Amino acid sequence: KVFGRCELAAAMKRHGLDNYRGYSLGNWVCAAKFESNFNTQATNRNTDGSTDYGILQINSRWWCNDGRTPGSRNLCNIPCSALLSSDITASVNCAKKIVSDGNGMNAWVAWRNRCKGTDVQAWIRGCRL
Ligand code: NA
Repeated sequence: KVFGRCELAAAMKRHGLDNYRGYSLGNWVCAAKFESNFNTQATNRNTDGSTDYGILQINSRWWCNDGRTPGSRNLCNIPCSALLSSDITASVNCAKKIVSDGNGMNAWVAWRNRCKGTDVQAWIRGCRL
């Protein structure tokens, strides 16, 4: 599913992401925009053989199992296919673990390169929240 911006904001808010680990909602919406364009089914292959899955592009080397990433971990206890669902629950639950891993939202490269230090409140302006 391809979310609209304020639709995703609302979904994220309901699943407890606003101000999780001190990151406001706009940070997550911004991260999702530039990681996936709000497209739950997004996948991307990396040079190391891993793949990123879903609306926040969560990586199979550490968080999910794709059966094709040697020697990898599955820190979130989920098939990487669970990350492509129109229901964002497994993505949001796994995201919460990742942001806790010590580097905060810097794990999402597009957050660091395109959202961090910007007025990310823009991303939820207009939204009935
Ligand atoms: Na894995």
